[PDB]
Amino acid sequence: TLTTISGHSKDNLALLKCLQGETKEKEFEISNVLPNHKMKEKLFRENKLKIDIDIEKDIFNYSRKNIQKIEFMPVNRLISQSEIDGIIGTLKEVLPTGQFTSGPFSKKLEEVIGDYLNKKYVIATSSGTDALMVSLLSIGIQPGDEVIMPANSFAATENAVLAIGAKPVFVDIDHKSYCIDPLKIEEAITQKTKCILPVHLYGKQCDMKRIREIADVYQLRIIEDACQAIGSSNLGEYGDIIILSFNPYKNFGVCGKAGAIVTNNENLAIRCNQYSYHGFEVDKKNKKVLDFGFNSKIDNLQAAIGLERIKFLSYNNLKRVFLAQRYIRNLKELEDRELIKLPRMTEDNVWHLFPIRIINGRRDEVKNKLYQLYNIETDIYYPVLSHKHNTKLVKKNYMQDTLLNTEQVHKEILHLPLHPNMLLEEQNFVLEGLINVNK
Amino acid sequence: TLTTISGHSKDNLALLKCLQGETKEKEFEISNVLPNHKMKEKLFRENKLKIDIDIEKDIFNYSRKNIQKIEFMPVNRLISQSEIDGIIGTLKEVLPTGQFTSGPFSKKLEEVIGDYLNKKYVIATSSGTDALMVSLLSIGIQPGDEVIMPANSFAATENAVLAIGAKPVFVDIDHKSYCIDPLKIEEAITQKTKCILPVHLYGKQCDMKRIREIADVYQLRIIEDACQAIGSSNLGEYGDIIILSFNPYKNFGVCGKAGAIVTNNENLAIRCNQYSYHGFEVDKKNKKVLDFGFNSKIDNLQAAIGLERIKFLSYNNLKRVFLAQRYIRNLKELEDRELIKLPRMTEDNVWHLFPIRIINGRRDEVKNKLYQLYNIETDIYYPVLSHKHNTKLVKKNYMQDTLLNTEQVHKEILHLPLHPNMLLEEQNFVLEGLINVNK
Amino acid sequence: TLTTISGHSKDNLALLKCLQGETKEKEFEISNVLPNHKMKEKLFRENKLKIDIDIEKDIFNYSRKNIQKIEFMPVNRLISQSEIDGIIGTLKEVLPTGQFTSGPFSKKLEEVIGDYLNKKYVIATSSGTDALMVSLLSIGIQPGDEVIMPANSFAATENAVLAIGAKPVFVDIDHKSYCIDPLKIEEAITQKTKCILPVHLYGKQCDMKRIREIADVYQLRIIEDACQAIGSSNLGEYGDIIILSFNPYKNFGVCGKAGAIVTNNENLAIRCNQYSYHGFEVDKKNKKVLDFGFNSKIDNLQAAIGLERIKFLSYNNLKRVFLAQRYIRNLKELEDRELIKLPRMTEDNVWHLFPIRIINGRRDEVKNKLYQLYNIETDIYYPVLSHKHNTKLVKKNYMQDTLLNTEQVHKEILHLPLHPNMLLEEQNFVLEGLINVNK
Amino acid sequence: TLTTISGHSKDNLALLKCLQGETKEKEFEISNVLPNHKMKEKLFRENKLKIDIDIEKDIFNYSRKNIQKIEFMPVNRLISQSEIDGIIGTLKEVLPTGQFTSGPFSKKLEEVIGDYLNKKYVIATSSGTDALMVSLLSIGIQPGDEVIMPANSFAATENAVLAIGAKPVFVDIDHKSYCIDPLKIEEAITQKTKCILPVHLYGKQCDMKRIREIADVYQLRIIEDACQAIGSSNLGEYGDIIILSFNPYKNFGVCGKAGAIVTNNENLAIRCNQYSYHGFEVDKKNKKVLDFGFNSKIDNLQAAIGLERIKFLSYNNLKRVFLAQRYIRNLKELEDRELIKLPRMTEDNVWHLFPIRIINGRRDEVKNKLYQLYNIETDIYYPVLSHKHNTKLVKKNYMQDTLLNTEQVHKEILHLPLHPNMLLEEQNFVLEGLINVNK
Ligand code: NA
Ligand code: NA
Repeated sequence: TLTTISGHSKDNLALLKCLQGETKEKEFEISNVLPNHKMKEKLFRENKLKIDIDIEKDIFNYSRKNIQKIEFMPVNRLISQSEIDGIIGTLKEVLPTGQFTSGPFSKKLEEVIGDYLNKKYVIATSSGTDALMVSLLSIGIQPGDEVIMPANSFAATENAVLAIGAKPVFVDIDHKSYCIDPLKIEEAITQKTKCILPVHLYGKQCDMKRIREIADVYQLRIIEDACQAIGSSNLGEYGDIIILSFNPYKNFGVCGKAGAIVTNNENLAIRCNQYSYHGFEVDKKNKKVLDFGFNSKIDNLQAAIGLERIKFLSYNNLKRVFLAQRYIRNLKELEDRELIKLPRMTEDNVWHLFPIRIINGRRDEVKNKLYQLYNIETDIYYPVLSHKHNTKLVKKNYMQDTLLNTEQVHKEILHLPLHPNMLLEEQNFVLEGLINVNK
Repeated sequence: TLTTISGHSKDNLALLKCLQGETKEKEFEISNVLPNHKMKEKLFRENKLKIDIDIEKDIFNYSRKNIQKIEFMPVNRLISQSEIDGIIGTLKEVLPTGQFTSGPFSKKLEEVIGDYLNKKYVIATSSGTDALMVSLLSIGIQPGDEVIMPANSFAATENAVLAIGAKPVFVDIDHKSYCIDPLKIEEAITQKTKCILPVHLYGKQCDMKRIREIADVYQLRIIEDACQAIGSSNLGEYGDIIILSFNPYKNFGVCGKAGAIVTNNENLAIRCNQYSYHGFEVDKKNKKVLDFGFNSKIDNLQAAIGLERIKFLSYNNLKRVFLAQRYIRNLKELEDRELIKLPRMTEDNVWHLFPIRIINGRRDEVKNKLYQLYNIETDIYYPVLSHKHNTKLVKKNYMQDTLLNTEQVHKEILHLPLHPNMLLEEQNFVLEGLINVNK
Repeated sequence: TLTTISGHSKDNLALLKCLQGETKEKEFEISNVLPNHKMKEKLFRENKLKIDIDIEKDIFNYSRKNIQKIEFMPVNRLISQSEIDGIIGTLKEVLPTGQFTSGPFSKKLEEVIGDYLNKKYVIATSSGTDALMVSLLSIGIQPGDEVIMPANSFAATENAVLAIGAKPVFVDIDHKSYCIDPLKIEEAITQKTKCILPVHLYGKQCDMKRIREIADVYQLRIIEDACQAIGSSNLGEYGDIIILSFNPYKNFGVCGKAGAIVTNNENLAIRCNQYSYHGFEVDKKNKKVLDFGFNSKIDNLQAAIGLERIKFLSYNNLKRVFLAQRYIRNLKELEDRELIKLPRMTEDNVWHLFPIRIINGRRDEVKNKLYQLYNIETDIYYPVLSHKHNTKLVKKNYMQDTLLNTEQVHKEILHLPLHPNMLLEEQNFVLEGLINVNK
Repeated sequence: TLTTISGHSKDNLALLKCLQGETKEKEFEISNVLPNHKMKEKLFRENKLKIDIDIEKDIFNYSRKNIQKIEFMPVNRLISQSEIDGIIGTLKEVLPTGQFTSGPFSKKLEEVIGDYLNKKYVIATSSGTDALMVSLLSIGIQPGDEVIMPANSFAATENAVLAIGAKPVFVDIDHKSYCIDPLKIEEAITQKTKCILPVHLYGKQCDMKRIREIADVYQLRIIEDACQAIGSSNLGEYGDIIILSFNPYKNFGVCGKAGAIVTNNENLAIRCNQYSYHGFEVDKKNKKVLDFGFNSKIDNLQAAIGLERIKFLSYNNLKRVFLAQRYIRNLKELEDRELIKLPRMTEDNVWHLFPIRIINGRRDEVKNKLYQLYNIETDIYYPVLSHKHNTKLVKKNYMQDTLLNTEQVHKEILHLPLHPNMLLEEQNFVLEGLINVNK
């Protein structure tokens, strides 16, 4: 059997299983798409998998290095010297053009992302938050319309809804994946509902087939917040619009803010292009066709940087899967002792963040002791749920919201350090602290 | 008998008069602020003006070059190799830090801008449009509130008002400067008016003392759109908040989108800082104190680029005043012949754009003939007035607006190419075409 | 008229004349060949010459830098940071291939050189000395055969002849160009003559049309030592084989030793290929068809370095012409006073070295005072003529040789610093010292 | 008891026996010379052998890989990522010096090689072939002088002799080591013999004590071709000059061509230094003292590369000895059955190539079936004996040469893949094929 590695999550899992010998005798080709550039250089030779790959020594550079502390996300570790060298090279080409607003690198990155997501239209934006705002306007959202969404996403998700005067309507999450529960969506639909905004939180996809079945009964649009899920196989199959972020701390990021709007719907894509640049007709600066818009296209310079950094995406995603598997397998004893709950390995997760649940009310004690006793930073993405801020909006509108699963899980969740440039010695340091703090 | 060059417009005009021998009674030193870096390196030795400065040869590299065509604003010419070299140098320091959202270059640029503007609080933003939307929300603008503004600015000014649900209320311009007529503001004030939004159009400052006098009577805020007016002496004396743009084609730009909010009002500055990053408390990510916010702070990488490019601001602004003076003196016969009206030299103008008026209905013919017969691109900033776009909004709310001076000037205005790295031979080519087309 | 810049000496002179206004309105495009890469980036935009080029400021970075001493050839100055960044980039590609003997970059550099010289066959070698030795064997030179050559070249030229047991026969140079005098060649031909070996010394071509007329009458081969003359227009038109060197201090260099054999003659090219690699049949390692051979192909790694460095060749050669013209024009007074003789500007010279003659016996005093009094290094390429070394060979075989012009010129020649990364401030320091030492 | 590992072959065998538990009573330390760098880092801590060393897992990364095919010497497998990283690091320091001919890394590598060989003088050259040619000229070889050598070496050995006009005189090999038979040398000496040129073929040393006894009686020089034997204990004890190659596919290589001349004889070292650079006096460029010379010193850039790569030499030599022992032990059945002859383990062999003899005429059958049926490449180093090439020289001078044991062994020899970064799974695949083809 010969498989072409596409650079998405499903084929990364198949490749990992082959590298670890959990596989039938299988052979691999690599697709020559830009998100596979680093993987092809590092792991392939003459379009075949290198025979002498050792994951720990060659991909993770394991050398028994001594580790004394762990930070959750040291941002200097998220960019490699290889990426820097390439970024300097492409900046030497972009800077003399003087093209610093739109330009040819913006168009090229839109084509690359369209090819990678298998979608016809891409509008590269100045942020994922801006992409969401523009996408909501493009489907016709007016002030007062309702948008069904979960209450456990980053603030940007609700903020894009609120900034255009729409109303978040919060629905509880499921019991297995941190994602909006499809079985609770229909009961929140009102005559003001215009959109369902699922979030593919932590890099895991929501159950989109069920959500689309509901949307189609009520003639609702679906805008997917995929800002943490780049690379996830079949992303967007059922969505009207998919939102990406290329923030520098995402699985793929530029060196500043950026994002994208992805869709097969030409009418929505046109309206997104118009709203993302002042309401002007496409390529007609200063001539409005829509009533207003924003200044929200990507910078050409960041698109050039993105075309260099995206070369590392499938390889960095593979490294993330390996780290996730290694946490799951080495922490299983704590789950058998009913002290924690672990995520499961699935083919869609791109492992932007690695959640566990500490049950029996011990999450705060374990988090605090990991730091104070073991010098391990962990974090809680995110520390306050949407309906629990001390804002006038919440106090006037969301005081009767009860989201029982969301609120219970929020007492238990903890995120462990997971970023592709981590050393396995560093993950071992986290693993030993987690074991010791739970003896 | 000594002037210290501050880097602003008044001292640039005084220096140019010295460099041309119009005065010889004065001696110059230059202050060590970052916007003066290039001017000090190029024109001074040991804080004394070089004795052998030839403006044409030393500042404009005049060489009797043979010109064939003129583009209005070729963006490759707006950045110099010295700028590029410095940008590459600073990015080699920034990139290994991985600090691509907030960072220390953001804070340094805020400090440099605050000193240059003599204002206490600076919030560097992701664009001038975002700065304006945030500043309007900071003074409490709610949906339906009215904002008095001219109808001849770039669309961003009205769009920021519309994006947050407020209502532009257009007032006519004066007879002398393209700026809002203070004598027409009071009669547009209603119970719904919350803000006057004057625009310092083309680089020229509005009559802010009179506008403040009206605002105080009616307890209105003033937010100043200064996106074209960086470097203008005494900018912001009377406004609550001043908005800057560092778009790459402004008199000072970065290499992508950026801007700033400038104020002396700590309460406004705090709200602006909160709205510019998701409504979170300052230095407390994930904890909202405002109902929503944007993702609208400057990128640290662009702030780094800004601290390199701003070194050229006073010097490039001096080159602009020299070019503007040259147009005025060499087109005077066309105005003496009542064919055109020229701008006057004033100490506040930074000459972002150079407007003339072609009277007796000839503007279109002159523009077209300059391009077709002389290969000279001129342009009209901006081609459609705010109350004249063919949008649903205009058809619903603005059909009965009549702005007599704005509409008459709009039939006459034409902008001539003016950018600091233009050659004097290029300006001579424009001059010859304008004279020849008016014979 | 439109001219395509080919990257060779004639077009560089035409481009320089245009840049300096010594020609018509002339327009240029640039051939997209590798040796033009840097010129195209630095001087062209949209395949047309940039309008805003100032030679002194943009090409030479003139800034009135203070200079305190001059070295003749500081080797750290012969390689730019831009070249280094590119070399690191291509090394990251070549190193993991493991291909360090012949390989694809060797082949590609042969193709680039073949295109640039307009010759059918190129064998890239481990040095120019090795290229000459192989080429002499390929034409059938046996021990005791004679090779007619000048006596004023680098020792490599004669050494290649001697290393294969052949006999240099020295002929005097002309009175104008430091090159072998065609009118003295015929009288040196004997029954043992097998080759005429003219040297294009200092970057200037010999009179090859006349040398070919003689060679054809006597059915002799011509091998041209062009190791200093890369880029010279029409190089090799009349020669059977042309030898190149890519030593790091040539006008185009790699980062180590390398050279090339260039020819249109397939028989000679095949034998060169075989002699350059152990006498093996082409592509048949370990299978000899010639009696012996050498290990004299280029390293694949150096060929990859060459493909990066050659991008700078036409631009560096243009800088050399400008420096040469500037010496000629600024030292004219000293020739008028009959103190020195200067080279003339010609379309073939690529100005590897810049010779003057100091007459009336003053050369040693001028050289010694330029260093000890003015801190200027000059050099004499080369200090000993071939028939004047203190070796057994000279004592046995060359004691009766009298080369009147070679010997007289050798008492007068002096080479002035000339290399393309020189500052004009540095050349001005040389010019002032030469003027002052000759008052 | 305690052994300090010197980095040579004897100590590697001793260490290997300890790692396998064929010795128990021995403690090891390791010397701090550069060729031990990687072994010390990988196998020692605080200058004591690591306690937990598993040869298969820790040194060969054994992981039950499924093998599909074997190439004899895939050049991409001969350099490691660690080497590449170190090479890029050192070239970032060398490149800005612009020192690409002579320079300080050449001198440092000469020092390192002198210490490793226990010899006083080292001239690092551009290749092993050039080292041999220069060494032959340094001992006074004249055209027509005779050099006794075997007929089964790489063609470079004979070619160096032929290139300077000298005459190879072939002598048969022994019956046990593939080396020149000392008992056949004396009968080949004539009045014209000046040198014995033994070859340490495949990494095995010749019987040098006996050859020196003969050379002294007959007043001959010995130049040892040790181009395949770096690291062999006691190499060159009896030779006048020892020749090394650092070709990239040798046990130690650079990334291009290089080699060395090694001697204790100062007069010979001086003459080698002069001949290697144009015949010039040492450190007096352009002044010849010998009649001619070559352009044959090492490149400073390749010396820098060699100082990085030589760090791996003792460790890579240790892996080779383990592979060779594994072939000997696992193929012994085929030798017991009188199908093949195997090499024997000896303390001097560095196992550059791994020879077996397939007897009863079956060598070609075994080689062809291993490739066609099992996808295993084997090779024959070398396919044509010196006196059998179809050249004019062989037909003129060597048609009556009969070398009975060389010719018989040539019909039986086959080399098995053996390189230090091969997988043990790959060796097992070769083992299984060779056993299966000999059923
Ligand atoms: Na210029
Ligand atoms: Na002849």
